[PDB]
Amino acid sequence: AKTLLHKYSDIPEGTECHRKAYASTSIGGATGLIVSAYSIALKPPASFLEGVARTGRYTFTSAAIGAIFGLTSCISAQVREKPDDPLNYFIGGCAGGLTLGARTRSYGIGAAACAYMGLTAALVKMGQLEGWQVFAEPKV
Amino acid sequence: NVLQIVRDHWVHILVPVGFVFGCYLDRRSDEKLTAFRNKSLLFKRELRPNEEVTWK
Amino acid sequence: PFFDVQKRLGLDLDRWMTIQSAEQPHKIPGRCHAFEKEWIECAHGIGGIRAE
Amino acid sequence: MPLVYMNIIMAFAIALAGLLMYRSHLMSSLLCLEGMMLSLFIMSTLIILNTHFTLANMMPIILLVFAACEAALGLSLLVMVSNTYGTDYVQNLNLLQC
Amino acid sequence: TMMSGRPGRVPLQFLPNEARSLPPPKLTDPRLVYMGFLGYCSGLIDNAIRRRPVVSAGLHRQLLYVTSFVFFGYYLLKRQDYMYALRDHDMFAYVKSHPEDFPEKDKKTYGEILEEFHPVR
Amino acid sequence: SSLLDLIWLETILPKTTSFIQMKMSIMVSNQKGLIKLYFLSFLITIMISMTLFN
Amino acid sequence: MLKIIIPTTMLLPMTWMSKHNMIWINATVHSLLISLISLSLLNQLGENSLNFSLTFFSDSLSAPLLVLTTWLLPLMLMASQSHLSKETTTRKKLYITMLILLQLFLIMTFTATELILFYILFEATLVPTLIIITRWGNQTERLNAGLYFLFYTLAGSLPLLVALVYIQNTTGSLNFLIIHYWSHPLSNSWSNIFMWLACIMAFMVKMPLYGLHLWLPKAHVEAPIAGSMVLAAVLLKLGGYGMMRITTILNPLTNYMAYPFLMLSMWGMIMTSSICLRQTDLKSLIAYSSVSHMALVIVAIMIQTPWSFMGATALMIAHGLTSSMLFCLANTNYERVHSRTMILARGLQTLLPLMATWWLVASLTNLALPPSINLIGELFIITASFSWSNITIILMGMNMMITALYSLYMLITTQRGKYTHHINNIKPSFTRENALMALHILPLLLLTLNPKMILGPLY
Amino acid sequence: DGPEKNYEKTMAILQIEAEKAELRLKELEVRRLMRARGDGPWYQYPTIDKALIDHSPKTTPDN
Amino acid sequence: MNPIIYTTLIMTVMSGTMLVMISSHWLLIWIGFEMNLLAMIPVLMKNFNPRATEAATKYFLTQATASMMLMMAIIINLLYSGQWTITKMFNPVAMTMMTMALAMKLGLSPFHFWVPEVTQGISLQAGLLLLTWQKLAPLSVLCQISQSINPNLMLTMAMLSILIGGWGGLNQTQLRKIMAYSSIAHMGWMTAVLPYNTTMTILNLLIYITMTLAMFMLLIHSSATTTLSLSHTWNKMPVITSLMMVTLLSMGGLPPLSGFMPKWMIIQEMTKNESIIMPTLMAMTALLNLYFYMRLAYSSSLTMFPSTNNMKMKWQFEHTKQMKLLPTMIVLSTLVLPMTPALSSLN
Ligand SMILES: CCCCCCCCCCCCCCCCC[C@@H](O)O[C@H](CO[C@H](O)CCCCCCCCCCCCCCC)COP(=O)(O)OCC[N+](C)(C)C
Ligand SMILES: CCCCCCCCCCCCCCCCC[C@@H](O)O[C@H](CO[C@H](O)CCCCCCCCCCCCCCC)COP(=O)(O)OCC[N+](C)(C)C
Ligand SMILES: CCCCCCCCCCCCCCCCC[C@@H](O)O[C@H](CO[C@H](O)CCCCCCCCCCCCCCC)COP(=O)(O)OCC[N+](C)(C)C
Ligand SMILES: CCCCCCCC/C=C\CCCCCCCC(=O)O[C@H](COC(=O)CCCCCCC/C=C/CCCCCCCC)COP(=O)(O)OCCN
Repeated sequence: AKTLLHKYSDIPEGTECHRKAYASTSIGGATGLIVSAYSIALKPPASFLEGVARTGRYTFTSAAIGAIFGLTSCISAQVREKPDDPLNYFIGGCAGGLTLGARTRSYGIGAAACAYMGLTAALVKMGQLEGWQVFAEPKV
Repeated sequence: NVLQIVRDHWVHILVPVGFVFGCYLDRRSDEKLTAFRNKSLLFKRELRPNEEVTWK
Repeated sequence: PFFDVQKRLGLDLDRWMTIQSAEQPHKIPGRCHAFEKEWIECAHGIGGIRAE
Repeated sequence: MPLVYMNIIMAFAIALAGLLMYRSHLMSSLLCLEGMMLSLFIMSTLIILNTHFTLANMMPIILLVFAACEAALGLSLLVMVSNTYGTDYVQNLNLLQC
Repeated sequence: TMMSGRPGRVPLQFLPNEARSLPPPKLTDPRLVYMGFLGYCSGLIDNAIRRRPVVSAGLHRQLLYVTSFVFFGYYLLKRQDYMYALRDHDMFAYVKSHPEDFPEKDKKTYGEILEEFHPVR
Repeated sequence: SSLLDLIWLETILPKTTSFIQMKMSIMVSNQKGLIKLYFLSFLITIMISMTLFN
Repeated sequence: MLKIIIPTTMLLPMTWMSKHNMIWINATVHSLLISLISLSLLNQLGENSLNFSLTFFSDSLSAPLLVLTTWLLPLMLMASQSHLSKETTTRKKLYITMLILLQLFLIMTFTATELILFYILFEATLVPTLIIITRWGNQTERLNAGLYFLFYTLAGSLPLLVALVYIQNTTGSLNFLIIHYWSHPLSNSWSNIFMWLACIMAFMVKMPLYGLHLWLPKAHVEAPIAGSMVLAAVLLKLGGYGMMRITTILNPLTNYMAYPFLMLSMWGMIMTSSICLRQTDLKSLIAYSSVSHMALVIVAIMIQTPWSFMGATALMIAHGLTSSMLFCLANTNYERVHSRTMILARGLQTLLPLMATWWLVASLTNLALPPSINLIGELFIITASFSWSNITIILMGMNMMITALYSLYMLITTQRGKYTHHINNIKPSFTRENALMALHILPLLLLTLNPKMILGPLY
Repeated sequence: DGPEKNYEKTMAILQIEAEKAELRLKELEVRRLMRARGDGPWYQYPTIDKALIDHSPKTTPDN
Repeated sequence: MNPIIYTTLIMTVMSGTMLVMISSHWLLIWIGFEMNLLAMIPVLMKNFNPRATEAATKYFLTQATASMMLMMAIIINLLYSGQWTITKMFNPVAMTMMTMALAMKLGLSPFHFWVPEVTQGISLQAGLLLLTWQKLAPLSVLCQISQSINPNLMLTMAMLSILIGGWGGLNQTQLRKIMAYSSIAHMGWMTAVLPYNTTMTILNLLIYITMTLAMFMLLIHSSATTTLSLSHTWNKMPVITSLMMVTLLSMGGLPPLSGFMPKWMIIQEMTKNESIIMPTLMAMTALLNLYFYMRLAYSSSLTMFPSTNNMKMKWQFEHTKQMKLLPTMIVLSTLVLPMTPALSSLN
C-alpha cells in the first residue's frame, strides 16, 4: 500500500543510506511482483517452473534497479553536501537505467533508460520540492 | 446582352457586396463601444453649438 | 443523468421503500425507527456537505 | 459486524475467485455466478430480517427472480456454443481476439 | 459549479418562469445566424449524399433544415442566457452575504510601491 | 548533413518515438482472445485496487 | 477588420458558383482586390494600436504580415495554374477552397486580440496545409512529410494550451492588452521554468529551431508549389509572431532561459548554411536557407532589444518574399525538366535569358545585398547581437560568407556553364512565369524605399 | 478618423476586459469557498426528504 | 428476426436505460441494468453466426459479473447504513466495488478486453448501438455519486484507459476494432473529469456520441469492414470518403473542428483544480489516436488505392436506403465549435 512510500519519505534525504536503499528495494520488489503477476496472467509461458523463473527474474531486476537508484541518490546527496537538489535524483535515475541495461545486456536500452529515468527522477524531485500534484483533489 | 450576362457574371458582385457589408458591420460594432465618447481625460472637449457627438 | 420524473409528476414510484420509517404495512416499526427519524430530520434541506 | 456476515462475504469472494479462475467447462462459470447470487440472497435476507425493515422483504424474492432469468439466458448461450463446437470448453472461444 | 441541487428547481423545466425576466435574444443574433448556416450546411450535405444537384435539389428540404436549426438555436440561446444570469446572481449574492471572505483591498498607488527592476542587457 | 541531420537528429526525436509506440502497440494488442487470461487479470486488478487504494 | 474577413469568406461562394473555365480569373482578380483593401491597415500610429473591436486589433507588427498574407494568394493561384491543367473542376475548386481557407485562418490569426483565439486559429492553419501537402503532391513521400509536419507541430503546441489555460486561471484574462498592462515578473522557480518552456517551445518548433527542423525539408520538398510558398513565406512567421507577442510575460526569466536556444540557433545557422553547400536538390537547398534565416530571427527575438525586434520584422518580410520567389523559380525549372535535380539541367541562361535575370535578382536579394530590406534586417540583428556580446560577430560573419557562397553556387550551377545536350524540351518561358517573378520582386525593391512600414512597433 | 475615436474605443475595451478578469477571479474564489463549505446554492447534494417519515403509533411504544 | 420483435427488444433496451436514469432506488437501478442486459443480447445475435454467438457470450459473462459486483456493493452499503437512495456511498469498500462494477459495465481499462472482441464479432448496426447507447446508464450512475468516488482510482483508471486505447488502436486493421479502441480512449478521457465537473462529462459524452454515430453511419453507408474495403470506396462515392475524412479529423481533436471542444474544455477544468501533469499526459496520449485516424484517412480519401473491375457494375446502382440524420450528425460533429458556451445549458 502507501506504507512503503511513507517509509521511504520519512527518512531524511541526506542520511541513512542503507535504510533508503532498503525502502527503494522494497518498492522495486513490489512493482516487480505486480508486473510479474500481470505477465503470468496474460501470458502463461509453458508451466510452473518457467513462470516462477520469470517472476523471480522480473522481481530481481526491479529490486536491483530500485536499490541502485536509492543508494546512488543518497550517496550523491551526502557527498555533494547539497540536499533537495534534483541533480542527485538525476544521477540516481541514470544509475538505475545503467543497471537495467546491464541486466538486459544491450547498450541501447542502457543509454535510453539512463536518460528517461534520470529525467523522471529529476521531475519527481522537482515536484516534491514545489508540491506538484498528480492526483489533484477537487478544489473547485 | 442584358439578362444573359447576369446569369454568368452575377458572381462578380459577391466580393464588393461582402466588402460593403463588412464596412457596415464594422461601423455597427463600433457603435457598441461609445461608453467613453467625449469623456476621455485627454480629449475631453466642449461640444460645438451644432454638434451632438464627438465621433460616430 | 438523474431525470427526476417522479418529483415532476408526483408519482411516488419507488420512494416508499427508500427508508425504514416510511409507511410500513400495519405500522410495523423498524428496529432503528427513532434514530433514522432523528438523523433524517437533522439532515433535511441542509445539503450533503453540511449534513455530513 | 458479527462472524456470520464475514463468512457470507468470504463465500461470495471465494465464488468470485472461482468464476474468474476459468479452468474449463463454462457450465462451471455459470455455477460460480449462481453461487455468488445465492450468497447475495442469503446476506440480503439476513440484513433485512435483522433490522425489521418490513417493506424490504420484497427485495430478495425480486432479486432471485431476475437472477434466475439471467441464468436461463446464460444457459441458452452455452447450448449454442456446444451446438457449434460439440463441447463447451472455454478455450474454443478464440476466434475473436484483440 | 453544480447548480443541479440548487434549491427551488423544477426537475424537468427547460425554461423556468423567472427566466422571463431577462431580455430575449434578438432574431438577428449572430449565434442564430450561425445556427441557420449550420442548417444550410446540413441541407447541402444531404443533397450531396443523395447524389442530387447540391445547390438546387430540394428548396423545401433546405428551408425546413434552416427553420428547425433556427428554432432550436433560439430556445437553446434563451436557456444559456438564463443559466449564466443565474450563475452571476448566485455569485453576487454570495459575495454580499460573506463580507469576511472578500475583504476590500487597501487601494494603493504606484508611487509608494516598490517593484524590482530587471535591466535587459 | 548526413551524420547529424540525417542520422542522429532523426534517431532522437521521431525514430525513437516511432519505435517505442510500435513496440507498445504490439505488446498491448497481442491478446489471443482467451477469457481465462482476461478474467485472471480482472481478479488481479480487483485485488490490487482492494489492497492498494485503501 | 470585418471589411477584410467578409470578402475572404465571400471568395468561397464566388469560386464555387463560377463557370468551369473561369475560376482562375475570378479568384485572381478578387484576391488582388482584397489585397488593395488590406493596404489601409498599414497606416499605424505611434500610440497603442488600431483596436477595431473586442475581438480583433491591428498593430504595426500585424500590418506587414497581414498585407503579405493577402498579397500571396494571387501568386499562389498563378503558380498553381500550371500543374492543375489536367484536373477536374471539382478538385480545382477544392484546391482554391483550401487556399482561401488558409488565407482566412491566417488573417484571423494575426490579429486575435485574445491568446486562446490566437492558439485556436494557429492550430486551425494546420488542416488545409496538411490536406494540400498530402493530396496534391507528386512524390510518394508526401504522406510521411505530412505526418512529420502534423506531429512536430502538434507535440510542441499541445503544452501551450495547458500553459494558456493556467495563465488565464491565475492572471484572470488572456486579452493581450490586459496581459501587457498587468504584466508581473516571473520568479525563478521550477514551475515558472516549465511554464516558460511550455509557452516558448510551441513557437520555437514551428519557426523552426535547429534540432527540430527535420519536418521542414520534407514538407517543403514534397509539397506542391503553392504549399511550398505558403510554408516558406507566412507559415514560418507564425512562430516568430507568437514569440514576440508572448515574451511580454516571461521576463526576467528569459534573461537566462535564452542561453540554450541562443546557442542552438547561432550554431545551427552555420550548420544549415554549410549544409546548403553540399546539396543535390534545389528545393531542399532553399528549405535549408529558410532554416538559417529563421534561426537568425530566433536569435534576434531572444535578444529582446528594440533593434532586435525591428530587424526581426524586416527579416521576416524580406525572407518571406525571397523564399517565395526562389520556390517559384525552382518550380518553373522543374516543370520543364521533370527531375528536380540541380546538376541535371545546366547552362539555362543561354536558352532562357530573362529567367536568368530573375534568378540573378533573387540570388542577390537572398545574398542580403544593400540597400534591400534583407540586409536592413540582417544588419539590425547583427548590431543588436554585437551589443549583446562582442563575440557573436564571428558566427554572424561566417554565416554571411557561407550564405553568399551557397547563393552564388545555386546561381552558377543552374545558369552558367554549357547546356546539357540531351534535353530538348526547354520551351521559351511563358508570360505567366515572368509576371509571377516580377510581382514577387517589385514589392521588395519598393519596400526598400519606405523601410518604416516593415520595422515593427518599436520603430 | 481622428485619434480620439481609437483612444476612447481602447479605453472602453480596457474597462470591459478588466471587469471580466475581476469577475473571473471572483467566480473562482466563490466556487472554491462554496464547494469547501457547502452553505450556498451551488454544490447542494441531495439528502433524504423528511416528508417521507410516518408519524403514527407503531404498535410498539418505543418506536 | 421479426420486425415487431426487434422493435420490442429495442424499446425494452431503451426502457431499461430510462429506468436506470430516472430511478432513486438502488434495487430499481439494478433491475434496469438487468433488463438492459437481458434485452441487449438478441440484438447482437440478429445475424446468426459463430462469431456473433461468441461475442454475445463474452458480453453476457462480463455484464453478469459486473451486475453481481454492483449488487454486492449495494448490499454492503445497505449493511453499513440502512439507506436505499442513490446518494453518498457511506462506505469505502462499497464505493470501491461499485466503481469496479461500473468500470466493467463501461469498458474502462483494465476491464477493457471485452470491447474489441465484442465489437469485432457483432455487426455494424449492433456495434453502433452497443458503443453509444450502453454508456448512458453507467455514466449517469457515476455522475450521481461523483462526490463519493475516490479520485485516485478513477483518475488512474482513466489514464490507463487513454494509454491502452491509444496504443491498441495503432495495430488494428479492421474498422470495428479501431472503433472499439477509440471508444476506450474516449471514455478514459471522459471519466477523468467526473470528480471535478460532471457537466464536462455530459458534454464530452454528447460530442463523442455524435461523432461515433456519424462515423458508424458512414461505415454502414459504404459497406466496408476492413481497411481495404474502405479504400475501395473512393471509386464509387467520393463524397462519402471526403466526409469520413473530415469526421476522422474531427475525432482526433483537431481545431477548429467540433472534436476539439471537449478535450480543451476538460483540460480547462482540470487546470482549475491545480492538476497540470495529467492533462498534458492525456493530450500527448491522444496524439496516438490522431495518428491512427490520420493513417485511416490516408488509406481512405487522401490517396487513391487500386480498384477492381467488377466495381464498374456498382456504378449503375444507387443506395436504395438512406439513413436520416446522417447530415445532421456530420454537421454537429464537425462545425459546432463556435457555439461552445452553450455547454452552460447543463446539457
Ligand atoms: C492624383 C492622386 C494620386 C493618389 C491616388 C490614391 C488613390 C488610392 C486608391 C487606393 C485605395 C486603397 C484602398 C483603401 C481601403 C481602406 C479604406 C477603406 O476601408 O475605407 C472604406 C471606404 O472605401 C471607399 O469608400 C471605397 C474605396 C474603394 C476603391 C478605391 C479606389 C480604387 C478602386 C479600384 C477598383 C477597380 C477599378 C475598376 C477596374 C475595372 C470605408 O471607410 P469608413 O470606415 O466608412 O470611413 C470612416 C471615416 N469616414 C466617416 C470619414 C469615412
Ligand atoms: C534537442 C533539440 C532541442 C530541443 C530543445 C532544447 C532546450 C531544452 C533545454 C532546457 C533549458 C534549461 C533547463 C533547466 C535550466 C535551469 C538551470 C539549471 O539547469 O542549472 C542548475 C540546476 O541544477 C541541475 O541542472 C538540476 C536539473 C538536472 C535535471 C535536468 C536534466 C538535465 C539533462 C537532461 C537533458 C535533456 C534535454 C532534452 C529532453 C528531451 C542550477 O542549479 P540551481 O541554482 O540550484 O537551480 C536553479 C533553478 N532554481 C533557481 C529555480 C532553483
Ligand atoms: C453536438 C452537440 C450535442 C447535440 C445533442 C443533440 C441536439 C438535439 C437535442 C434536442 C433537444 C434536447 C433536449 C430536449 C428539450 C426538453 C428536455 C428538457 O426538459 O431537459 C432539460 C435539460 O435540457 C438539456 O439538458 C439541454 C439540451 C441541450 C444540448 C446542447 C448542448 C451542447 C453544447 C455544445 C454544442 C452547442 C450546440 C450545437 C448545436 C445543437 C431538463 O434539465 P434537468 O432535468 O433540470 O437537469 C438534468 C441534468 N442534470 C441531471 C445533470 C442536472
Ligand atoms: C518537437 C517536440 C517538442 C516537445 C515539447 C515538450 C516539452 C515542453 C515543456 C514542458 C511541457 C509541460 C509543461 C507543463 C505546462 C505548463 C503549466 C505550468 O506552468 O504549471 C506549473 C506546473 O508545472 C508542471 O507540472 C510541469 C510538469 C512536467 C510534466 C511533463 C514533462 C514533459 C517533459 C519534461 C522535459 C521536457 C523539457 C525539454 C523539452 C525539449 C524538447 C524535446 C505550475 O505548477 P503549480 O501546480 O501551479 O504549482 C504552484 C504551487 N507550487
